[PDB]
This record gives sequence, C-alpha cells and structure tokens, in this order.
Amino acid sequence: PKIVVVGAVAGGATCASQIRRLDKESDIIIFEKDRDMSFANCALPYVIGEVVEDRRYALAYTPEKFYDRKQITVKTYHEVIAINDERQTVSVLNRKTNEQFEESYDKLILSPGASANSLGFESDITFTLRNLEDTDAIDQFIKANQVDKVLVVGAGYVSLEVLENLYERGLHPTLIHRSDKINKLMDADMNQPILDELDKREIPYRLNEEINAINGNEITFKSGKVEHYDMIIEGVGTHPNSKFIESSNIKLDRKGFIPVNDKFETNVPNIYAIGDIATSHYRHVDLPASVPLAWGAHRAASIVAEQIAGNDTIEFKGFLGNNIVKFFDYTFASVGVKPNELKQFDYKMVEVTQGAHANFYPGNSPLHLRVYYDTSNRQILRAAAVGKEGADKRIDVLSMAMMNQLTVDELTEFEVAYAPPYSHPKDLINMIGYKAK
Amino acid sequence: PKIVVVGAVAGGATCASQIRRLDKESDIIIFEKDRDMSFANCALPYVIGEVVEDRRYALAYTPEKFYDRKQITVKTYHEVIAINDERQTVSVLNRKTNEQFEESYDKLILSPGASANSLGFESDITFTLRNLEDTDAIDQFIKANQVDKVLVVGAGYVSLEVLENLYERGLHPTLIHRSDKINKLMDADMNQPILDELDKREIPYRLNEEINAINGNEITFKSGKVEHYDMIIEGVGTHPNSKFIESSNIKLDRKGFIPVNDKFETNVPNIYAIGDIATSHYRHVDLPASVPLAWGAHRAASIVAEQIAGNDTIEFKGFLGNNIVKFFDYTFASVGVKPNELKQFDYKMVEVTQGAHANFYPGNSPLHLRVYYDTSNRQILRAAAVGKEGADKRIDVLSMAMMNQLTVDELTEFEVAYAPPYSHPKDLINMIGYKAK
Ligand SMILES: Cc1cc2nc3c(=O)[nH]c(=O)nc-3n(C[C@H](O)[C@H](O)[C@H](O)COP(=O)(O)OP(=O)(O)OC[C@H]3O[C@@H](n4cnc5c(N)ncnc54)[C@H](O)[C@@H]3O)c2cc1C
Ligand SMILES: Cc1cc2nc3c(=O)[nH]c(=O)nc-3n(C[C@H](O)[C@H](O)[C@H](O)COP(=O)(O)OP(=O)(O)OC[C@H]3O[C@@H](n4cnc5c(N)ncnc54)[C@H](O)[C@@H]3O)c2cc1C
Ligand SMILES: *SCCNC(=O)CCNC(=O)[C@H](O)C(C)(C)COP(=O)(O)OP(=O)(O)OC[C@H]1O[C@@H](n2cnc3c(N)ncnc32)[C@H](O)[C@@H]1OP(=O)(O)O
Ligand SMILES: *SCCNC(=O)CCNC(=O)[C@H](O)C(C)(C)COP(=O)(O)OP(=O)(O)OC[C@H]1O[C@@H](n2cnc3c(N)ncnc32)[C@H](O)[C@@H]1OP(=O)(O)O
Ligand SMILES: [Cl-]
Ligand SMILES: [Cl-]
Ligand SMILES: [Cl-]
Ligand SMILES: [Cl-]
Ligand SMILES: [Cl-]
Ligand SMILES: [Cl-]
Ligand SMILES: [Mg+2]
Ligand SMILES: [Mg+2]
Repeated sequence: PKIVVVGAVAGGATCASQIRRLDKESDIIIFEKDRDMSFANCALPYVIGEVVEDRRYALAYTPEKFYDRKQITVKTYHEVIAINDERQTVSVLNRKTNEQFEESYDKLILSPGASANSLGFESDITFTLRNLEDTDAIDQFIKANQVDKVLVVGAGYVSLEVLENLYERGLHPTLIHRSDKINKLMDADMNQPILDELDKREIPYRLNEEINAINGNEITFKSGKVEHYDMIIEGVGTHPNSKFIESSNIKLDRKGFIPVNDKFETNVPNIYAIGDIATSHYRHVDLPASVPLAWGAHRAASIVAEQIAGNDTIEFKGFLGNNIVKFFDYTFASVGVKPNELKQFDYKMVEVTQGAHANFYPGNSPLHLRVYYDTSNRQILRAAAVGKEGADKRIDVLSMAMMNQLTVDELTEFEVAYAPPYSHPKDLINMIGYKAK
Repeated sequence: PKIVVVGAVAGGATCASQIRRLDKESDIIIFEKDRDMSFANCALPYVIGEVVEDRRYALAYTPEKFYDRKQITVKTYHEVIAINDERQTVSVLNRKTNEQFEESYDKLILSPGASANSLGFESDITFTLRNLEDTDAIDQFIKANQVDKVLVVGAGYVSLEVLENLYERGLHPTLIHRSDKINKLMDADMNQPILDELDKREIPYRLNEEINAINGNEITFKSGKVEHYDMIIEGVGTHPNSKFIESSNIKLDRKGFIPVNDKFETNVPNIYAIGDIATSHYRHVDLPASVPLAWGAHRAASIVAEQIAGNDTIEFKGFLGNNIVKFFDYTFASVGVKPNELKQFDYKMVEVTQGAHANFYPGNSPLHLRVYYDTSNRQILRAAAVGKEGADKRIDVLSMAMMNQLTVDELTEFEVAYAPPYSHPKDLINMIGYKAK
C-alpha cells in the first residue's frame, strides 16, 4: 500500500524503517516539518554538554542517505497542516516555497510527537530543547556570547539532564522550579538526592520560584530576587502536536492526544497513531495510560509495521510506564502507575534500603527500593528505586515481574544473580517480598 | 519445638534466625564443628586480597552476640558425629575436650554444607579455602613467608576470585586447571575474556595441566615443566559434609548429597536438609538440580522456618540456577539449565552483541547476551551474558522471566528502563525476542 508518515524521528522514522524490513514494494513517504530527520532526541542534553561531540551521534540519517539505503522518501521542512481523511489525503505545506499540496495515502501513520512549552517572554536569550535545530542554536548562542551564567527553568528529567550537562561543560547553572514537585515521575519523598547533588556541587537552586520579568540579561523573579543571566533554558512541559489533526474525523481527547487501540489504530480506518501523541492503557491495571518515552515509540513502531506488512495478530498489551533518569551520581527509576494514580486502588507500601551489593564489599551505596501493591489481590502496582548503584537493575526486574502478573509475596522467590559485587543472597527484591504481609 | 541445627553459617545460622523471627518460645541450639559461626564465605577471597580489610566484615556474629540478640545457643568447636534419628538425638563431639554427648531434638535441620577437596600432596605450602580459619592461615602464611609466586590450581569461579585478589594484593599468581572447562557454569566460548584479562596482565596460565609431584617449593607438572612456587591454593572441587549422616536412616544419593522435597524435608520425619548438602529440581524444567550457592541456602532457610514455625503451605518451587562472577573488568552470568543439560531438549539459540547502553553515551562496552529456548514450547531454557557492563541486569531480568516460564517471543514486550546511560529503546532483551522468528 502507499504509506504516508507524519514525523520523521523516534516513532515515525523507526516505523517506516520497520515496514521496509517487511515490505520492499510499498511506496513510503515521511513528512517532517523541521530541518532534520532521525535526530537523537535523548542525546541532545549530552550534545549541549559536549559529552557527545561527533555529529554522527546527533542524527542517524539525512533524507538522501535514508532514501539511498531504504528507498524511503523523507521530505524535511514539510509540515502537514490538515488531514483530509474522507478523501484519504493529507495537506502539506512545503515551507521552503510556502506552497501546499495534497498527498494521497492507503495507510497514514501519525507520529508528530510533542513540542516544548514556552513561558512566552520576549527574550533573545531564552531557549527550549526539543530537537537538533534547538541544540545547534543553543551551542552557537553559548559560543557567540561567551555564556557563563545559565538559568535552567523546570525540574523534569530533561531540565535536570540539561543542568548537569551545562555544569560539566564548565558553565554555571542555577535551577528554579515553580513548585517543590521536582522529577515528578518519582515519589516526591525519594527525590532528595537531586537537591543533595546540587548542594554538594554548590549549584544554586530555588523552588517555588518563577521568572517574573525579563529586561535584557536582567531577570526579575517572583521571589522578588533580581539576577543577571547570560542564557535561559526553559523546560516547562510539552504539548501534543495535534492542532493539525483537529479538523479531521480523528478522535482526540480533551488534552489533544489520540486514543488508540492495541493495534495503534485511531477511530478512522487506515490511520494509525504512535509515540508521544498516542494514549493507550496500562498492562497490569485497567486504567488509561500515556507514556511519552522512547520505549513506547519504538515498540509501537514495530507493532504498526507488523499490522501493515507483517503478522497482524501482534498487538500491544499496554504500558507499564518504566522510566529512568541519571542525575550526577544518582539514578532515579520507577515503573507502574504514577504517584497520583495510586489513589484509585486500596494499596499498601513496602520498602527497603540496603547496599546495592555486599555490605563488606567496597564502593557500596545505599539503594532505596519501594513497592506498592494492591491489597485486594497482592498484585504489584508501582515500584520506585533511587540510588548511586543498582536502581536500573531492580526496576527492570520489577518491570518483568509486573509483565507476568507477579504478586508482591512471590518476590521472595526471585532467584537473584549473587556474588559480592552485585547483590545480596536475599536481594532487595526478595526483602520486599519478605517484608510485605 | 526443640530445634537443633547442624552448621552455623549460610544455611544454618540463617534458618535459626528466621525461626526465631516467628517463634520466640522454642529452644534453638546450633552446633558448629569449627571456630566461627556466621563467617562471610563469599567475602573470603576479598579478605585475602585485602579489599576487605576490616575483619569485622568477615564475621557477622559470635555465639555470645547471637544469644544476646536472638536467644539462640551456638556451640562452636562442636562436631555432630552421628544422627540417632529413631531416638531423635544427635551425638556431638566437644572438640576441645574430646568428650561426646547426645542432644535431643523435636526438629533437626541439617546445613553442614561442603568441604574443599584436596589433591592430597604432602605439602606445607598448599592451602584450601572454605572458612575464616582458612583465610587467617593463608593471610598468615603469605606474611610469614613473604609469598610472591603463588600457584592457583582450579579454574572455577572461586579460584578465579582468589587469583584476582592475590594479583591485586601484589603477588604473582599462575593459574592451572586440569581441563579447558574454566568457569564451568558459563558457556565455554563466552569465557574467553577470562583468558584475555589474564593475558592483558601477563598473568601466566596453563589449561589441561596438573601437578605431578611436590618437592618443597619445587613443583613438577604433567607437562614436564618444573617451577618454584612459594604457595599453592588448591581449588579442586568440594565434597558434601555427609559422612556423619551415613549410619542414619536418611537417604543419600550416590554422591553423598541429600535429596529433599519442596518443604526441604528428608525422607526421615522431623529432619530437614538445606544449603549445599541438599538436592532438588529445576523450577522451569522437569530435571534434578543442585545449586550450591548462597541464594539457595538463604531461600531454603526461610522456607524451613515457615514450615516449622510459620505458614506451612509455603513450599520451594525449584531452582533456576542463577549465577555470576566478576573477573577483573568483566562480568560472567548465566541462568537456567547447565550447558551439558541442554542436550536433554530440542533447542535453538539466539544471541545479540550490542552496547550495554546508548552508543553515543561514553564508557560504552560490548555486551554479549545469549538465550536458549525449547523448540517444542518456545520456553526459555538458559541464558548467559558476558560484558564489562550490564550482564547482571540482563540475567536477573531473564531469571524473573523464566520464573514465569516466559517464552523467547514475549521478550519483545519487555518494557526496559531507558535513558542513555542504561540501555536502548529496544534493549538487548527485546532484540533477542525480535531475532527469534
Ligand atoms: C532533550 C530530550 C531528552 C529525552 N530523553 C529521553 C530519555 O532519556 N528516555 C526516554 O525514554 N525518552 C526521552 N525523551 C523522550 C523521547 O524522545 C520521545 O518519547 C520520543 O522522541 C517520541 O517519539 P515521537 O515520534 O512521538 O516524537 P519525536 O521523536 O519528537 O518526533 C516527532 C516529529 O514530528 C514532527 N512533526 C510534528 N508535527 C508535524 C506536522 N504537522 N508535519 C510534519 N512533521 C511534524 C516534529 O517536528 C518531530 O520532528 C527525550 C526527549 C527530549 C526532547
Ligand atoms: C571462598 C568462597 C566464595 C564463595 N562465593 C560465592 C558467591 O560469590 N556466590 C554464591 O551464591 N555462593 C558463593 N559461595 C558458596 C556459599 O558460600 C555456599 O553456597 C553457602 O555457604 C551454603 O550454605 P551451607 O549452610 O550449606 O554451607 P556453609 O555456609 O559452608 O556452612 C556449613 C557449616 O556446617 C559446618 N559443619 C559441617 N559438618 C558439621 C558437623 N558434622 N557438625 C557441626 N558442624 C558441621 C561447617 O564447618 C560449616 O561451617 C562461596 C563459597 C566459598 C567457600
Ligand atoms: S530518544 C531515544 C530514541 N531515539 C530515536 O529513536 C531517534 C530517532 N530514531 C530514528 O530516526 C530511527 O530509529 C532510525 C535511526 C532512523 C532507524 O534506523 P536504523 O536503520 O538505524 O536502525 P534500524 O531500526 O533500521 O536497524 C538497525 C539494526 O537493528 C537490528 N534490527 C532492527 N529491527 C529489527 C527487527 N525487527 N528484527 C531483528 N533485528 C532488527 C538489525 O541489526 C538492524 O540492522 P540489520 O542490518 O538488519 O542487522
Ligand atoms: S556466601 C553469601 C552468604 N553467606 C552468609 O550468609 C554467611 C553467614 N550468614 C549468617 O550467618 C546469617 O545470614 C546472619 C548473618 C546471622 C543473618 O541472618 P538473617 O538472613 O536472618 O538476617 P538478620 O536476622 O541479621 O536481619 C538482617 C536484616 O534483614 C531483615 N530481615 C531478615 N529476614 C527477614 C524476614 N524474613 N522478613 C522481614 N525482614 C527480614 C532484618 O529485620 C534486618 O533488617 P534491619 O532494618 O537492617 O535490622
Ligand atoms: Cl537518541
Ligand atoms: Cl476529507
Ligand atoms: Cl530497610
Ligand atoms: Cl558473605
Ligand atoms: Cl536411633
Ligand atoms: Cl525426597
Ligand atoms: Mg475538509
Ligand atoms: Mg538497614
């Protein structure tokens, strides 16, 4: 079939590539509104930090290389401005020429993702971070202005990664956030090490703080404080790129996301939606779920490829919401329903804090593991782990447990790989099971 | 009930402790033939390497402390020399006085573990490593003789740990092993980095090599080579501590181990056996299993405690055989049936070699992950991972999958925790799944 894809990055380019793996005949075209396809979204903060300096790590392909290798046509600087689902075309704006045209499709795959929110100030020194265009512009602004002091706004994983990278680059960031609710995917009382790592490095932060006014480099804050900054990076949330979808027959929720079934089909025949734009359900509980992360974009890309050109019995089984961030020496990982969603269950919490590996063994660091379970059936609802070492391991194991409908009690049966550098004979995971009841 | 435990370490002291958690009234006595209870078996190589300096790390308890904290009586230098099972007593030799006596029991728990094998040479420079007495003697001998050149016999994981520790202490070890099957719980082709790490450090080794004769410090080998060594550590296997059991009604297998049911009961009422002495079965396949490792000792200890003083419906579900060792920069982990046991199944093998984490993120290294599955039912039979980073995480996840008899195909659904320092959007685990079709 003739396949059109909207968005040429984590969901879209991946999906198109996966289809080509299965189907060498179909015409495939991707429209991307910005300059680059296949940029490495998750690498961006590290590019800014000069931790990642090879351009080849910043983006996988140009349209020319992608066509040469895969015979997939990608048109950059082409923005889809409407979906004409009844006539099975999309309307596309060529942004170089400022002329629009219709492109027909047999199958349409929407992976437009989200855009960064902006505070709205009229400021030449303020930047958001979403793509490689943004990344290049930030790097260039730092160099042209000999930037030293940077204000980082917001305390989600993106902002936190950007802050760390600015620091490692040798700049001097200050972090502010409008509330004390930092790193919101993690249990609020488990985020202290973020603040400790800031303090340890004498990196200033202010919570319950906001930009009030900007006058050149002079920033006035809600607290009443007045400071001078060379640059500002705003990480104040994102919004779904769905405005171009609203006039079509595609069902959107009230927040502008696209609900999909387990084949990533929208309500409209022959139109799929994947990536950050799509909403689904949890795998382990009967609740809606939105998990705007890379795993989901990639998993959906594969499922859609099977749906269109492969085994159409392959369907999504729902999200677990596994997520993770590094901040200096610490790892913050969690899986399952969000803190705010726990209230829909009768639940209990169990926790253990123990060395990631043998107590007698050097280089040890306390790992805090917390598990929430449903009192009605003992099923695991959510897990969270924070520590310098071993948090990723414990959370991935618990992700696999939740995939298999394990009860908290059965965690005593988990057979850990034990030697002194790695764990304990009764691992933190086993201890959760013992401590449950 | 009156409880007697034989052996005061990984299985025995643990089980006694777990019973006390549930039962504060029963009299519990443990007999231990050697000097120390609750020594840290797994720390011993690292004590030798002076990685563990604080000997306090090598000994968790003294009998006096155990009685003060847990009201459990532990008699060291007390060797159980017979089990009089029909009268429900054990005969105990007080090694300090060489006088024996009977101790009555309502329940008897056997955790005597295993002893080091010896090559049997008449040599004052040869040592084995099984307890803290041995570690003390080795440490003392190194100092007293200013040991430099040390011959390490045996290539099992503990000998490898001892070798690394001797090297890091500043000594010059040579490794020999009677065959080429080093680190035998791992796939033979995947053990190459052991030899690479030896080579990189110019640590000599010879496989299919054996001691022929010992003449003071002059060692003559099967190969005909003659070398002088200051010390020899023999790691040539272990044997079950069951000689004191042979006169009783307890059934032993032809190798001197004790087959137990899922309640860790022997064939004799009121007698349990746990730890290295006990044999069981696999959880995921119908085959016998012996897994002489710490996790199994600890798990059986809790199950016996529940049987005796807690919830007696709690039973063992069998072993998976999860195991791991660090050797210099590399980790070697496997789980499931042993290499030689694969031939009892119709199976296929899937493998990937990919970066432990995002390719663009610094400090990356190749992680080799291999999965064997049963062709009759797609179930995972065995998995093995080797790499500088991430092998423990992948194998623990696969242990949790196998615990649930998950299929190789379902690995595509595993929801990994992804950020650049940790994994990939399609993790190695997912790739096994995608590559299994
Ligand atoms: C700085 C940063 C760091 C991140 N780190 C992590 C991480 O460590 N772990 C993790 O799991 N996730 C991380 N993410 C999240 C991640 O990248 C997303 O979940 C993923 O990119 C979603 O894929 P997508 O296809 O939905 O959106 P994208 O990959 O953002 O691609 C969407 C594309 O569609 C284009 N588009 C939108 N509308 C139109 C239109 N009307 N016409 C044509 N093109 C259009 C956009 O320009 C865009 O290029 C990070 C994101 C950022 C910005
Ligand atoms: C150097 C070394 C490193 C190791 N590293 C690891 C590792 O990294 N990971 C892992 O999972 N396992 C490791 N192990 C294995 C581990 O320690 C065992 O699996 C575990 O100790 C088994 O518990 P157990 O109670 O059966 O035997 P043990 O802990 O050895 O205790 C048994 C005790 O019973 C006593 N005893 C025996 N007979 C009598 C008797 N007749 N009367 C009175 N007392 C008696 C013994 O003297 C001994 O103290 C290591 C072992 C050694 C020696
Ligand atoms: S924010 C974190 C995520 N970031 C992003 O995703 C960034 C944007 N990504 C993209 O634009 C796409 O994911 C790109 C990079 C365009 C995908 O193109 P690639 O060409 O690099 O990678 P492929 O997916 O095409 O293939 C790479 C190799 O991986 C193996 N492989 C992929 N998919 C499969 C399946 N389904 N089954 C088995 N193996 C698979 C193969 O090694 C493939 O190369 P081979 O030549 O097939 O071996
Ligand atoms: S070779 C690797 C293994 N080798 C060894 O085990 C060496 C010798 N081991 C032993 O002698 C015992 O394992 C000792 C060291 C005596 C300890 O036995 P326990 O496993 O019973 O642990 P503790 O009683 O010392 O308590 C430690 C912490 O774990 C909590 N805990 C243990 N068991 C449970 C159960 N069943 N349920 C809930 N919690 C449990 C303890 O309460 C304790 O927590 P803290 O907050 O640190 O006190
Ligand atoms: Cl990326
Ligand atoms: Cl229309
Ligand atoms: Cl704790
Ligand atoms: Cl230990
Ligand atoms: Cl008798
Ligand atoms: Cl039996
Ligand atoms: Mg219209
Ligand atoms: Mg503690």
